[PDB]
Amino acid sequence: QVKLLESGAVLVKPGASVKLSCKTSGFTFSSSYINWLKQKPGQSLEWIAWIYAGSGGTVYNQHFTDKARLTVDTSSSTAYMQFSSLTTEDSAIYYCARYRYDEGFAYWGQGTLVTVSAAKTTPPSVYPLAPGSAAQTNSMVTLGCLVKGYFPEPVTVTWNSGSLSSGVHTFPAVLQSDLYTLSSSVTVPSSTWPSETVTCNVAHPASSTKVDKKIVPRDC
Amino acid sequence: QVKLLESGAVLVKPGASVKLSCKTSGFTFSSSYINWLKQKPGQSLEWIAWIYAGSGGTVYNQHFTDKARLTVDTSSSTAYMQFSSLTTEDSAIYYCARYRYDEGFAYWGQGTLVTVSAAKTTPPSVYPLAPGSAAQTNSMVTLGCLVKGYFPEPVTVTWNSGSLSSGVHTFPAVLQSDLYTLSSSVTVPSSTWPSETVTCNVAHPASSTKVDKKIVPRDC
Amino acid sequence: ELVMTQTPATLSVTPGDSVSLSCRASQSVSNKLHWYQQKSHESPRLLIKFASQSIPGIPSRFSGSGSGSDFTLSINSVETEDFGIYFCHQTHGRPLTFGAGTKLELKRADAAPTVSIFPPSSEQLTSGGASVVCFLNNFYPKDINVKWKIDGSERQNGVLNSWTDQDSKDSTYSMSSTLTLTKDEYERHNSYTCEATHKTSTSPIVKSFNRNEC
Amino acid sequence: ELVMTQTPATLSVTPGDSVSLSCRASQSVSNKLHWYQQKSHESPRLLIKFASQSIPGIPSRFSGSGSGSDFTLSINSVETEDFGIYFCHQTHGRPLTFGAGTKLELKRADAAPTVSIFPPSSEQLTSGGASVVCFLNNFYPKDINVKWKIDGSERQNGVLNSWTDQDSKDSTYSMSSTLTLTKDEYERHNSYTCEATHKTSTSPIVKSFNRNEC
Ligand SMILES: O=C(Nc1ccc(CP(=O)(O)O[C@H](c2ccc([N+](=O)[O-])cc2)[C@@H](CO)NC(O)C(Cl)Cl)cc1)C(F)(F)F
Ligand SMILES: O=C(Nc1ccc(CP(=O)(O)O[C@H](c2ccc([N+](=O)[O-])cc2)[C@@H](CO)NC(O)C(Cl)Cl)cc1)C(F)(F)F
Repeated sequence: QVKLLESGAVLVKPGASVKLSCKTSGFTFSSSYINWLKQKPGQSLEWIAWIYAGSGGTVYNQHFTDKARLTVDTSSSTAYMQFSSLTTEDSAIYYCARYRYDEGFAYWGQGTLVTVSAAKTTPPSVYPLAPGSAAQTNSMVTLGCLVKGYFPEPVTVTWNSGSLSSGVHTFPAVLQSDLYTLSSSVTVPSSTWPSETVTCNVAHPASSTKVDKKIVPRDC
Repeated sequence: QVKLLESGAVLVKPGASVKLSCKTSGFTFSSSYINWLKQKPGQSLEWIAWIYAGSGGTVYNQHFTDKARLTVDTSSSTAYMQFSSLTTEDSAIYYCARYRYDEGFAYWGQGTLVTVSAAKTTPPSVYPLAPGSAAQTNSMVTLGCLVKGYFPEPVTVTWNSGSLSSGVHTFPAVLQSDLYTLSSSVTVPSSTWPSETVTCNVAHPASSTKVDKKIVPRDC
Repeated sequence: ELVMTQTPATLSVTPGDSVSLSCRASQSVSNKLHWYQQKSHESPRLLIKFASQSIPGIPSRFSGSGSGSDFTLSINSVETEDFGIYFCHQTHGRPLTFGAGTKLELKRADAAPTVSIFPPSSEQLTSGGASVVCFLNNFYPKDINVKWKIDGSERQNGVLNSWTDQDSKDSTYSMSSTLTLTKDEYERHNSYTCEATHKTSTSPIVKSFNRNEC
Repeated sequence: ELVMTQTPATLSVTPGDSVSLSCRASQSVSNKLHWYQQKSHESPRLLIKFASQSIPGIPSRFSGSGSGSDFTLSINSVETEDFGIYFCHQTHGRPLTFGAGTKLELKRADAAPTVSIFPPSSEQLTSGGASVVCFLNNFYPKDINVKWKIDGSERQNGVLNSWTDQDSKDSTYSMSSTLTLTKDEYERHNSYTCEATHKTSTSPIVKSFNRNEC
């Protein structure tokens, strides 16, 4: 497979700078025009600049010159964007994408969420949501996980390490003053729970937090 | 050697169009940006456009769009420029040049003289120029050849089919109304002439003319 | 900069139908217009390159046309998984620009929500807090109201609602409502009720639990 | 367009000297400035690439410097074969532009021309025309005046002059003057004289012929 792998979500202070990475594989790096784009949640994409990996030649959106700096490392097929003098308005998702005259922007990285804030990271409190001695009684049973009071975004939530993909609904985080809260639900056949273990996995990059919360029948 | 070989000089009528060729060799054609430039005699160069041989992509000087059309033939490493709706002001020498981020415009073709005119092709009158019974008397003797009233440019003048390279002075053609006149001189040791034969060869491509004018002592 | 105007801004369609999205350029972009599909929580996926060229692996239902300043993306036989935002992009002039996008939504038959109520986790109560969570899953349309009642009285204070995007497989919506109380207010009451409201069901759907029972 | 101003327009220098040519951009071109040497009847030769980078094969006496808007080409120890036009070129903004050029001429010690006069070919007389040709070879400077006298009177009408390029080995020039008469005017006179004039020789250099003698 051909792939563009971006660096993790970062929280950075106003006035600081970040260096984003974009590791590539599966395609010829030298002939690649690696582009970087900015996307504010629920808005269109903004093109920042591109760099021809073959020459190191760069072309910038005049609105980002003196702000962004692109480089490339041909030996490791990795592209970098150094963004400086960050302001809270620079908080957004940043993508790297490969262009070629014969393919357009065919390859895209997964995006890196950059948060520019003076506040420190607050890891989330993860709570297992089990039904009480009263519901369930049916063919399907819904369990949940509450991911409360964290900063900044995002958090990733999987169930049984990705083994349970079906029946999952992870809700968009909601900002409460200065902290986010999110929840996820999974519906499994009663055949599955409580006989077997259902654990929700929550990862919060910015604080290097990884929690596993097993859902146990509430005896209390 | 690395080389750019252009098509021959052409005479074309007003409102007509030409297709100029630029055969390349000695370098990777695919990674080449073939540029075409215009130069009026005794003036600076004018960039017309370039084409990247790898993609067929073109970039034109806005003053020549709708006028010029560049194409490439990767199988024969040849680039072409089709110039249309020619006016007499388009008469000039046209060059093709190779650019690469690595080397700038390092390779240039020899240029193609394009004469846009309604006048007709006229072959030259070739006259041998011998000294009269009065000069010479010295170690060196100067003979000459007058190439009078031809159109269009150019004509090629050699002496003894090139065997006589030293002492040759071919003068720039001068336009007289609508016809050109040029002359050439050759200085040889009295050892050589009149003992041996000195012949000036004049070739005028446009009219398929090839004249040989032996220089003989003027007895009259 | 070359401005790209997309229309319509939003479109609701029935699976099986055919639609055509418009992308206008403030000036000519030759054949340098591309189309992308973007699903939430995902990077753009190239659908059409250079106005009408197709890409290996993209469903044949997608096709584009036009040149100069008028372009069109057509989807014949819209499927459920075609939900998303569609953007056009021009790579003819610098800086490269994108359109504001067209949001494609799908039609479906009404569906009532499967409601689930969850009492506070014991771990949270120990820390002094009590969040009561209610999931209203897979319903249609998106209009749905949730109401909380503590010991029979409605409480508006402390409720956080969140909705997912339309489901790619069955075109429904889901939502979660969280009522956050202090451990003290929670221990001071017994019955906790979440009720979904929307003209579909002959009336509300209710879910409750009594703190006393464990 | 980025305008490039070159100075000086013309420069006459003695071999062994050193000189610097200026190229100034109406706006910044970063390091995307190149220098070319163009000899007459020849295509441009790249001397310096990207403001100061040297091209292999080019004499070390050439070096360039600058950035932004101010650039300079320097030749230390100017040689005879360095005559020509020097152009600077920017490849930073579209359209690519060139400067008007700087004409480099070499000074030399005055040299008197070797003069040769040729009466009309007999073949030409047969056709009704008579061109008297005079070659003034390898002299210096280029400001050599030629005057024609027919039977002692000067004729300006009917003269065509042509100069070659400066010699690469010795910086001398050559020129040819052709007086064109009708066969009738020619047969109506006897003495034909061509004289070279220039402050070098204590006075004019003369060459003549008498139609009557053959
Ligand atoms: O060599 C190195 N870097 C490097 C050198 C030159 C360039 C400029 P380019 O990409 O060739 O410019 C292109 C280019 C320039 C000229 C050209 N040509 O044929 O004349 C072709 C392509 C083109 C790209 O946008 N430029 C323009 O269009 C300008 Cl004029 Cl707006 C870029 C990077 C390094 F080793 F030092 F890092
Ligand atoms: O695909 C074919 N031909 C072909 C396709 C695309 C182009 C445009 P390009 O040379 O890639 O444009 C460059 C290019 C475009 C986009 C880009 N990027 O990374 O987005 C990089 C380079 C660039 C060159 O100047 N254009 C601009 O800069 C515009 Cl925006 Cl002014 C040219 C030719 C074929 F079917 F014929 F084979």
